[PDB]
Amino acid sequence: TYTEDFIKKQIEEFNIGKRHLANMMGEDPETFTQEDIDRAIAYLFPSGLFEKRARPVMKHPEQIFPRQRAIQWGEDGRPFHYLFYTGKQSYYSLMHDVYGMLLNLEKHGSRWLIKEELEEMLVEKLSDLDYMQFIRLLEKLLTSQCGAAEEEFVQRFRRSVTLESKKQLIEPVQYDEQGMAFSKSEGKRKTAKAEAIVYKHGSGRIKVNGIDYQLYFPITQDREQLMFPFHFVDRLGKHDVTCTVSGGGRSAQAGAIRLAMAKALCSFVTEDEVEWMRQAGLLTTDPRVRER
Amino acid sequence: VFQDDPYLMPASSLESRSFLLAKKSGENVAKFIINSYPKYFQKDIAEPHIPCLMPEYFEPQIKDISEAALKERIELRKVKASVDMFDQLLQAGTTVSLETTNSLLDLLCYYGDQEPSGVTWRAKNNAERIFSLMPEKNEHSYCTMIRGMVKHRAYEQALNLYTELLNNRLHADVYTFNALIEATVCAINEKFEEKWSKILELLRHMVAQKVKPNLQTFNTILKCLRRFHVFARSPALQVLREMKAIGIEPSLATYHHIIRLFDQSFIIYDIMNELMGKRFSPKDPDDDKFFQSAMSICSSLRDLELAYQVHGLLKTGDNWKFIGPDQHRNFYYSKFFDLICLMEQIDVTLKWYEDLIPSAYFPHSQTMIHLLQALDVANRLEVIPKIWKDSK
Amino acid sequence: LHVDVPKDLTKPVVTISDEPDILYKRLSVLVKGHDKAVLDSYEYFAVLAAKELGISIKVHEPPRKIERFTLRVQYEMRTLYRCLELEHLTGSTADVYLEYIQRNLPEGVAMEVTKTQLEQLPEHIKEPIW
Amino acid sequence: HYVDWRMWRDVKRRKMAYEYADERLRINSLRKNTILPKILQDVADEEIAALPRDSCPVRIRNRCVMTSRPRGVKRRWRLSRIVFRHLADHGQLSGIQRAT
Amino acid sequence: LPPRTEKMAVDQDWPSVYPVAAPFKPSAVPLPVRMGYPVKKGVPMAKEGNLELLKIPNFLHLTPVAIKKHCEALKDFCTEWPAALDSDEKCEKHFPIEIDSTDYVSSGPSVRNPRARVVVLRVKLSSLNLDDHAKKKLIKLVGERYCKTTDVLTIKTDRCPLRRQNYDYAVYLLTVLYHESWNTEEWEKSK
Amino acid sequence: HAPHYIAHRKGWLSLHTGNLDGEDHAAERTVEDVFLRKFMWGTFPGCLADQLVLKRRGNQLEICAVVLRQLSPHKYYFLVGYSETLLSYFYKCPVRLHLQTVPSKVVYKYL
RNA sequence: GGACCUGGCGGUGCUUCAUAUCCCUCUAGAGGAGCCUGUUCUGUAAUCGAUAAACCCCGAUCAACCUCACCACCUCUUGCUCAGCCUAUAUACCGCCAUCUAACCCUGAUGAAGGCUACAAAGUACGUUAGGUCAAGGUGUAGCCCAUGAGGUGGCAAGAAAUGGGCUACAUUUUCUACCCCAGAAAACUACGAUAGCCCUUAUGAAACUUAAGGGUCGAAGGUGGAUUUAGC
Repeated sequence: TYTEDFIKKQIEEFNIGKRHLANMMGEDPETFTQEDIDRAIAYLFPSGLFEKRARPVMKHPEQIFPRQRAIQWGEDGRPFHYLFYTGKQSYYSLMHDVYGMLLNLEKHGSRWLIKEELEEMLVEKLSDLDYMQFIRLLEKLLTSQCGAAEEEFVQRFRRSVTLESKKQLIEPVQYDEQGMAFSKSEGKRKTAKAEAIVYKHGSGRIKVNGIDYQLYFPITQDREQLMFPFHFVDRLGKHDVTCTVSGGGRSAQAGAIRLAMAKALCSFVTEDEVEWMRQAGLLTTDPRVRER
Repeated sequence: VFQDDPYLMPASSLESRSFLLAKKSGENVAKFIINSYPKYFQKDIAEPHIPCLMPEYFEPQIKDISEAALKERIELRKVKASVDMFDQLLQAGTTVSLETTNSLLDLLCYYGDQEPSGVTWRAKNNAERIFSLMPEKNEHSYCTMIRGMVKHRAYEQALNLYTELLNNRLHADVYTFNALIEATVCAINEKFEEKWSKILELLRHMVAQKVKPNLQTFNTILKCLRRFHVFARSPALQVLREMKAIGIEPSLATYHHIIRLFDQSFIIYDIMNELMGKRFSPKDPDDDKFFQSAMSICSSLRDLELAYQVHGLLKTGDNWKFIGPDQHRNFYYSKFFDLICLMEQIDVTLKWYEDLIPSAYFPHSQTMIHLLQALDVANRLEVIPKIWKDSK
Repeated sequence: LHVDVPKDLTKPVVTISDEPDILYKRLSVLVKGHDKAVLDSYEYFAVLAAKELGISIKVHEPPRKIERFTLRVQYEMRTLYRCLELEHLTGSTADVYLEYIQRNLPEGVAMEVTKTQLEQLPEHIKEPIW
Repeated sequence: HYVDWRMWRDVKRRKMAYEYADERLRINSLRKNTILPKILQDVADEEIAALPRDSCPVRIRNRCVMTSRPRGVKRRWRLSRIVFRHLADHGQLSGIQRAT
Repeated sequence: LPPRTEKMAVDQDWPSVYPVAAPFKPSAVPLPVRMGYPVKKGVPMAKEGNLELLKIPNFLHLTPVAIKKHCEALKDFCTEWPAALDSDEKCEKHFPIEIDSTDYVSSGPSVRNPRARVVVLRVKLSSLNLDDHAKKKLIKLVGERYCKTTDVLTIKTDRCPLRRQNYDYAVYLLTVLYHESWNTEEWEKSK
Repeated sequence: HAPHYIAHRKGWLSLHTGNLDGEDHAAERTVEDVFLRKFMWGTFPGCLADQLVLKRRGNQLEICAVVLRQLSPHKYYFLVGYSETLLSYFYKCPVRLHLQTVPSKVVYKYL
């Protein structure tokens, strides 16, 4: 067990060690920060162990050692919080606040906070059912015409899961020396790697490694594959393509080219068509590869 | 030289010396094993070849009775074997080369009929027998005997053989004359004036045979002259002036001898004034004894500026290598730090205390008493706890 | 040391000979290791030394090598690389810099220094023989 | 003081293989060319045959240097699989790790 | 005894504590650094007695302060690149020939590496005094050593044991190739 | 920690260039390591608290060992000198020992 | 003898389903011949082990000599170690695998006893085996000790089947050539097919029918193989 005197001595030792490390690395001890400590300890004690926690670490004793309870009452004996005797002062204080916000309104891409990190925020163990009750209150608050402060309060209890699955990244339109607008993109299928350049205006001329596509791809199926992206958005005969592919085989090269042309063509179609191409599987790298 | 582990760091001067001696004894045991069984260490795997990591061979390889085996035994410093083989060559009627017998007689006179590890010159020792048996005795033979007797304290026999050398119309070398000077000073029952006159006569002879001195001649003159105290001061200063005039530069040994002759004392100021800023190289065996002696004076005179001057001379270049063995180092530093504590302001005393201890030396209890007295004089009584923790 | 400091120091003797000095167009230093963090620290050290001595240095990372084999129980050996390209440095700068960074080569790290010396044509190739 | 009799026999073979290598190479070089007359090639077949049988470089086996195991020996370490696995599992073989 | 890290000031001269490469000494390094995978409800192991910290090739002897102090003292050994040679365009003009040689630094009792004897000479044929016939004959003699795209003749010599001998042989090979390209035999007319 | 953590949580006891791609003399270094470990375990009986760490830089050979504070320091110095000299002459290289004493076995858990 | 409490049930049947392995169903192949490789017996002067049972493309990421620890004789003896034994013993132990078999608080009148409802009503905190294995992961003990140890030169017999594994075929979605996928011929008996047999060259080696690669000769059976079996993901 770690007595408070032990933690105090550890804090003093860490401060002196921080000043020593700043002396060693030539940096000013005053502005020396934890990122600087991490960089310096990575330089001085190089360790490529895969486990980041098995590497040398110089952290504040507060961070590295566990924590303890807080005092809930002073020497007079009176608890600080008015909901102390419930035994769940933090949770019920939060519920009380939410109910007051709902009363005020009644007078007038992301994920819900999960139970364990709610416990961390409240610093109180709570059951499943009371977690559900809190989440139902939060949902009820969201449904109402919540204001700015209310939306911030709700944002306190919602982390991110990312909404970018909606949106594929659109390449920027570049200009060649002739003044023709084009867009470049890359794709990969098995070991085949392709880079395509799609010109805004064209007549459907596709050049693979400086060769016409029907001569590079004798098999009809590969030409079907190259046709798929433009055909999907009804833009056959409206672009010129200059692609370079390397590695893989016949079908892997065809698929890599198809992905590269789809990603490059994303620049010249509407956002709705970008989403449609995404839902058709035309913008997703195929990860299926040979297993060991 | 020690290990930074707290359990192995020496805590006292005695402990430091004990640890060093233990380490050297371990090295010696390993060397004994290596030389005793070379067959386990002959396999060489190092490119480039390292000669210093190979076993050493101390045994004769030539076994026949021949002059080459004798030369081998002389190279190996195997005294008894060399004597026995010289006798066997005499019995075999094989005539020995003059150079070979001179090498043998070098070995015998240097080692005094003993094997490698004082030995007093024993009458009719092997050197004398070999010397008398020699068909032709050249100058080298006489010089080597005389030097040998002088080393092993046969001063009277050394002088007699020098007279015999003179009778044979042969010449003596510089080192021979140094030995004769030492022998004359070590001859008993003579007064200061007689010995000084004889030293002058030896120098007159060294003029006569066209022999030019070196540093060691003057150094030996001063070392011997040290024995005669106040009567010697002006002659010693005169000898120093002679050595400077002739173009032979003094060394640390010369100044050491002069200082220890005068200390029994303002010549040290001029000696320092001449030595300031100069860099020195090892020219005499006694050079390493200078700084100690110099520091001794600074303690007796209680002159701190002179102590700083001496220390600054020690710090210039590679001068520190002349601090000598650990006993001399501890003496020098103890006197130095005692003087700082006695005469310097307390904060500079504390700075010197932290810079010198334990990195330079391990203090003696007298130094702790002196430091406490200095703190008492300076009325900085807040420091006794740290000093006692250090002394513990 | 606060007070007890060396008064004068014997700097090494570096004699300027009369012979011409070698010119190295490039100097490729490939360091190999089993550990990426050591190679990163060594990159930091080498690059800082190059900057402080005025040498022109650029760093890159060749792809790693993995030797797998089986005795079932399957063992592996990873070899990671770091390449330091020094450029436009003479023979003496090359010698001093290489001695420094080779003496400070961490355990488990092997080095391969490729030196591209610049030379003139021999006088025997200036004109044909008659 | 080798591991066993079999290792000692192989140490004996490697010694003579070293001593006879130059002479074997030269006599073997005469027989591997279609220039010299067949009268000379036929005799070198006799000269090479008469040389001591253990001098032949084909009679040397790569036994383990610690256990004298005849098979399962990785030539790069001269160690049998059992001895290698012992050292590799203890992290005493620099750079060796279990694959993942 | 107590560790000496307690006696170290916060503005000391660290390079003097670790002048050269040495193994991690917990009683000399005044850092509360920890290394080890922690146990359940545990903390990474302290430095005292830690073998993992003892297995790291630490860079405590090369800190930025020490590196700068070392590189300031080592400036005296350097010579200056001739200013005339600004880029490769002038380096290949004033010094046509390029000699590549490689050194290998491993760890072991032996320094010998057989791969260090290889020498590579590279010269552009446009920098040699060759007429049309000489250039044609040189190309046909060298064969695949010459690359048409780069106009570079590459002679790699590794016959001799040493590197100086291989360099001499490469120079000799170039000389003989040039002189025999500048010679016309009887059979030449049979082209 | 088990053998499958050798590059994840543990390190390598011995460090040298032999096992790198393109390097030579791996077997020689391995045999040297085996002899060094046996020799040290027999020359420091009951002193070594943990395994040796054999480091190799250029021509050098550093044995960084962890020992106990049970044997007297004089014997430690004697053994260090003896081992340094004997191993230096046996391998024809400048060997060097870097003893680190601990009060007792540094226990990590109780398996 | 009356009333009550905990039960267990070391017990069953049925109902619904979650019901994954195991089923069942479903998909795609192989299985019948010719070879090789282990192994079984047999045979032999002729390695071994696997000792109840369930793990032979087992030790071996490799057997002309060596490897080799098997057999015939010949030949040496305090012997590479000062010995040495692939000699026995885990049917001596040891490693290994395997077979089998709390505290507190409330309620009931302070009885055995009981303690939950979320729009919340008392609950909070091993043994066993004539087992395997000495490629020892070990430690000991018994034997042989002018041979249970060395060394040399030659030899491990093979045809009856019984299996496993692999290879190669029985073709037309095929074979050859160009080419690397827009062609031309061949085609069921001079069709396909043999890693089948025999002969000749090349490689390595001291030694090659005896190991491998190619060429020639040859063009066998084979004609798609049920019960079964192999995977699926």
